[PDB]
Amino acid sequence: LEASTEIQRELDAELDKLKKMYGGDTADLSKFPSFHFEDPVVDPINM
Amino acid sequence: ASKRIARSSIDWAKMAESVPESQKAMYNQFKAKSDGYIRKALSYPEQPSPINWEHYRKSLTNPAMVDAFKKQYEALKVPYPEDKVSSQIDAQEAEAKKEITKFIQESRG
Amino acid sequence: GFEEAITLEERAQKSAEAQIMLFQAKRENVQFQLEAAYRARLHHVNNEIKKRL
Repeated sequence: LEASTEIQRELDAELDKLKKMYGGDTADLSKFPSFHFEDPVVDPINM
Repeated sequence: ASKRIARSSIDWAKMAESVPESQKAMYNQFKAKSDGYIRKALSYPEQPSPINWEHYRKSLTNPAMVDAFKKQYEALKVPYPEDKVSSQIDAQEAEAKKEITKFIQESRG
Repeated sequence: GFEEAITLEERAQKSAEAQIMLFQAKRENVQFQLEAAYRARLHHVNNEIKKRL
């Protein structure tokens, strides 16, 4: 309510920092993360 | 989920006595190679670290997202992956048994 | 020399007997690797949920 410009800049700075810290650009952090797993590597029988 | 927890370990003493030392120095490599995978087996036990969900439910203003995350975490419980080359070890085990029998009867002769 | 050659053959037969426990060690080595990979993902999933929280 009647927030100044610096408060708006402060809020945008905090949201941008949290987005860059937790990597919100790649995936939506509000929803469940989409895991992209892979089969584990098993060594060959011999050396 | 089963089979081999970190407690399992074969008798290294009899195996070390059996090998002809530097003639089978790959065992010295094999033990250290297996020991390195024990170091990987040292980390990441069966259960993960428990998380107090109630603290995040009370701290967050709207705990509906925490309940959804907890419900999805309980729903997504993936079990162990599949063994790949166990049959190859079993095939070489049968070949080893044939070589065991062949070496035994020749030594008996 | 004949007695020593007998004992050397005795050791060779015993090393053939221990070949089986080597195979079991190889089987446990494979299972250990598959456990360390799968459980780290289970640790990574728990850390990702904690990261979301």
